[PDB]
Amino acid sequence: ANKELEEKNRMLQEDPVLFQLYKDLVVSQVISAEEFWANRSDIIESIFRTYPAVKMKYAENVPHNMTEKEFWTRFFQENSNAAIIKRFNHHSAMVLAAGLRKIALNLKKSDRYYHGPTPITSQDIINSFQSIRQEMEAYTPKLTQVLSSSAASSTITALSPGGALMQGQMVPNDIQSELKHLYVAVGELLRHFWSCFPVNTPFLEEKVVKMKSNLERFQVTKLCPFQEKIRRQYLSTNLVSHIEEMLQTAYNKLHTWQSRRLMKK
Amino acid sequence: YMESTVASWYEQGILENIQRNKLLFIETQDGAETSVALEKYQEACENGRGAILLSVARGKVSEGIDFVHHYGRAVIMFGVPYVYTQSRILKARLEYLRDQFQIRENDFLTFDAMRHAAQCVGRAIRGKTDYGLMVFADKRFARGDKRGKLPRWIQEHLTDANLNLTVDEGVQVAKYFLRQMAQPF
Amino acid sequence: MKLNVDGLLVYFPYDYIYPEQFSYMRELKRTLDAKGHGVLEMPSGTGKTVSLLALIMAYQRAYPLEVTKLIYCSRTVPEIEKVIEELRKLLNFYEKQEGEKLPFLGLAL
Amino acid sequence: LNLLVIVVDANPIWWGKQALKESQFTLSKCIDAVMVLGNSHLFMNRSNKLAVIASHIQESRFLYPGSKDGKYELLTSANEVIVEEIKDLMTKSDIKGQHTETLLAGSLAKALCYIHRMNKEVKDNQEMKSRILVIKAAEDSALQYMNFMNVIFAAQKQNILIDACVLDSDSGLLQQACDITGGLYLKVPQMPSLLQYLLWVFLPDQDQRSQLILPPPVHVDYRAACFCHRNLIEIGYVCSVCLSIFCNFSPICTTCETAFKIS
Amino acid sequence: VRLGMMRHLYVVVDGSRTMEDQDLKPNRLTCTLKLLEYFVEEYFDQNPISQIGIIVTKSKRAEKLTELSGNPRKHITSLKKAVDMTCHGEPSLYNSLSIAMQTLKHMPGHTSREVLIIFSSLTTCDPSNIYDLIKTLKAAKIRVSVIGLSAEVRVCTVLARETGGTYHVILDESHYKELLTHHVSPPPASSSSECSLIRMGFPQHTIASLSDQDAKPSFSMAEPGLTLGGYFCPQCRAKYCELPVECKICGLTLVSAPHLARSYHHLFPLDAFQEIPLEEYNGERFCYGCQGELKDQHVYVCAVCQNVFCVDCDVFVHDSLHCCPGCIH
Ligand SMILES: [Zn+2]
Ligand SMILES: [Zn+2]
Ligand SMILES: [Zn+2]
Ligand SMILES: [Zn+2]
Ligand SMILES: [Zn+2]
Repeated sequence: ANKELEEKNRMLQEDPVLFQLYKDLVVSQVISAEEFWANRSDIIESIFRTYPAVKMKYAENVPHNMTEKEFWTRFFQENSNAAIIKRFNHHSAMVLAAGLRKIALNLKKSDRYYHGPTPITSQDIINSFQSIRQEMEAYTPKLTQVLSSSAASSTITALSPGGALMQGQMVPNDIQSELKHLYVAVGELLRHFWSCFPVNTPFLEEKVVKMKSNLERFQVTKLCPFQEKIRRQYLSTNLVSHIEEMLQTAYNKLHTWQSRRLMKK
Repeated sequence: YMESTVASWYEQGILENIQRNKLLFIETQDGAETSVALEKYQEACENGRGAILLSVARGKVSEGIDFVHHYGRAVIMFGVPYVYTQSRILKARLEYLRDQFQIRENDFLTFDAMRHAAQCVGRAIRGKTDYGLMVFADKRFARGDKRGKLPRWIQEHLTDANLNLTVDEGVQVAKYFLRQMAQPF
Repeated sequence: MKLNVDGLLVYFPYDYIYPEQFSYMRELKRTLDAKGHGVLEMPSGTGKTVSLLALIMAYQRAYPLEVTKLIYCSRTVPEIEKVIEELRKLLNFYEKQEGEKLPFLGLAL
Repeated sequence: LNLLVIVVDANPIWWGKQALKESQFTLSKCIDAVMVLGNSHLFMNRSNKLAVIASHIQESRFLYPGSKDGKYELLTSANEVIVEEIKDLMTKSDIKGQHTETLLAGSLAKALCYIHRMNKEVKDNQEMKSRILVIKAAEDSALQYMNFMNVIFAAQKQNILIDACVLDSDSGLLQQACDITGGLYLKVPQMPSLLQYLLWVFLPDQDQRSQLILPPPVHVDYRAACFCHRNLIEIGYVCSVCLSIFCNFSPICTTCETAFKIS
Repeated sequence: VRLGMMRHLYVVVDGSRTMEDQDLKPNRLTCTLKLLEYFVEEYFDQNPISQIGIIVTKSKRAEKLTELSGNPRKHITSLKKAVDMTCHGEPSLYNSLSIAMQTLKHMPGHTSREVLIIFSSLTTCDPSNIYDLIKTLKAAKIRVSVIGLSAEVRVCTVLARETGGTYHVILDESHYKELLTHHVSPPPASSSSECSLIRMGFPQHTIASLSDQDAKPSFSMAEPGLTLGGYFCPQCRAKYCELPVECKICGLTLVSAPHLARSYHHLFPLDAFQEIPLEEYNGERFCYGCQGELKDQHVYVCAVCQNVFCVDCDVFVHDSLHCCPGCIH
């Protein structure tokens, strides 16, 4: 069955971003689209599941020279007294059948938390203690001692934007959407490329897919710089270099892990 | 009487709403259907669907069955259980008791009703201290004679405050009591 | 759980008994001592069986000649099965307490 | 209204080192500047209230629960009480060579619970916007990180702003602390001119802080390190019990003793 | 007692008809959502590494209102949107638990998978028997702790006790607050629970290097404008607006040191202070904690520092600060 074709038809226009990115991976003819998907009323229904007799009657009386309104009409249509009780018993039983398908912790080192990840003679204490004890025999010098005009003016100049302690562009708009779309594409493909990269996966069938994805990295990064070139030759302003870091770091991880694999071998 | 009430509820929309809220099962004279219905009722109780089992006080099912925790949580009694006043066997049984041992006919009749009601309503307290409420939808039980003939353990718990609650008031107090019993000891 | 009943000492398998159980046991012992037929009512569907059986067994041990045997009748066989289960549990508890088998027989027809 | 709390780090070791150095700045002038700041805070409005806490190696003590010079009676009482209590505390103090690092987490905890008590007692009609103007004066202690982080998170939940005013040293823990709760962080390099910094940067309350230009916040280095040699690490291997940042993958983390299963 | 610091929790809300009944002072659904907003915010504030997910079940169908995420604001917005939900239909425990199981099946073993079903309508119409699903839940070690409303449901009682969770029924709104606040805290790890090391990444806030030289412009990663500076990743190298967040590429949790430090108080619970009403030779009128006179005949003291704390001081210390001020010294 063409289940893949049916799913592609379903998502062709319902979701714009998914199909946009999937098509983009083919617009420049980067790779085959197989890997894309390889890696990644109520009343009538209730009666249908409730009454098997109604199911059989529907199968035998499928619309043929008749009308669904007439079929609806056929639905509602001491001997009768006991029939009602029997009908409730059977109907509740049918509904129920349809719903019934066939360590105390101990530690040895706690001061490590007291000094967490945050990083970092005797007569001196005596001298400082006595000196500070004798320091404050006089109090309330506020009248002049606390502040002076020259120091205050220096402080205000420092607080000025050009002073110390106080150091002090949305021009492009349409480029924003293009950058967002490119970032989404990079994320989409990096997701699969990094899906199993951190895990060692020392198996043949597991490593085959990482090798294929690593080649796909080369093949996608082949086309990325061409769009980069198109965008660059406009004004030579507001450089977009963050995208380069992702590609270069992915390449560095790829090559370093390749060297590590060779060393392990 | 059960069939007549069920038929009236079916003609009205009350029965359909009850069916929506919870599953409904009914008792019949034939033992096979009774057993099948009760077997499905137990599974309904185990599951979250729930079940409302309509039965007759004199029915053999009422005496044979025993209701425990999460089984027959709320016991509803629709009408005082009285045998038909036409069965001539009870006429001999009753007038002979009046003639000998000196028991009033009404006294023995009310005793036969209260004993049967206690039999069919005392199951929910089987054991293990499993909560449950017994609601009697009949103003006759509010009469002093019925209360006096009621078993002591039920009657002493019963109080005048809740003796003749309206339908809505009874529902509210039942909800509150179920809240209280839900929490652990 | 050995209860120092007024008449005698009676063993009991479960840990605790409600005051209504004390009242039941004392009234039942009064009836047995009087050796006269009587009637009594207890609410609980279960628990009454164990209390009654324990009191009857203790009374039999104290005065074996007074009571030849116990004839305990129940409405239905499915119900009497639960009674025989309770009696089996009580006998196991008493046998563990005594440390050995005793000439006691119990059966259902 | 506003409830201000000044947590002064009056560490005798460091302030007496300044006294021995005979530098221009002194603990007396620091206390006077803090006093002036509190007086101005209450001067702002009648409903406003203030409190003061000192910080010593042993413990931390509150410095605050006619018109002889023609003075406002309430501020006169504040001046007298703070002067007397600070002199008493500085004059009387035991010596313990083992413990010399200044204590700040306990003082901040006292401030937080004091603010909670005042918030409970005050009438519900008036809303209180409390603040803690921490004034550090010495290097922090490594062993206090955990408790200080607890109190900082409690302050974040309770909506109190920790305005740090470190001087002579940049405490990474304290800057991290104020960053979490959004309090301002000012590092005054001119100690003599400290009070001008208070009457501008710190004095304005949270109500008017947004609608005012103040020095930009300093970048915070949220570093992580393994429990072995104490060094920056970008990737941490924590477990589900210790929640401890470690060096490298190990069969079992020492602080856990759990029976980790390989895979 | 071993505690699972990292837990993926699903708050299953039922859009049943019974929620329409205004048993509480406001509408039942509105009250539950309003308080669940506070529950979500407090849960994130008391367990940053953990993440939450909301499944709304109505008309016999369960829909994921919000997938697993580390951002409380998004879930809060989802709650506010759901406040206006129609609230018609019947819930399905099988459907809701199956959706939760499908999402939680691929979750890492080390993290504790938990579900809190806020059950309102006692009925449970499900396509398949839930007793069978109970076996799969036990196999998958997904803790399920139901909170019933106005009903002691038997199927949910057995669900909770068999799966290891706890069952409760709302006595009133105040007790509802207490129940959810209690469920906020991490549950103790039982024998079935297992612990394993989890890879973690610690990013550093970065800005323009020097006067916007060699800048790193970027918009966001899950209408974001250009950002001069922000957080980054050791491996993604993709700008992140806020932390903590799971990597969109690596699959590794990015979280800073304070977020981890926020959970140490769980490992270090504070021992309850004995309450002595009498003064007991406590001549200090001022309470040490708050330096205020003790206006009530109550005092609290530790077993180490032996200090004095009033009612408010002790309550606050054991509730929020989670550490004794004087006893820190
Ligand atoms: Zn290391
Ligand atoms: Zn560990
Ligand atoms: Zn990443
Ligand atoms: Zn206090
Ligand atoms: Zn203490």
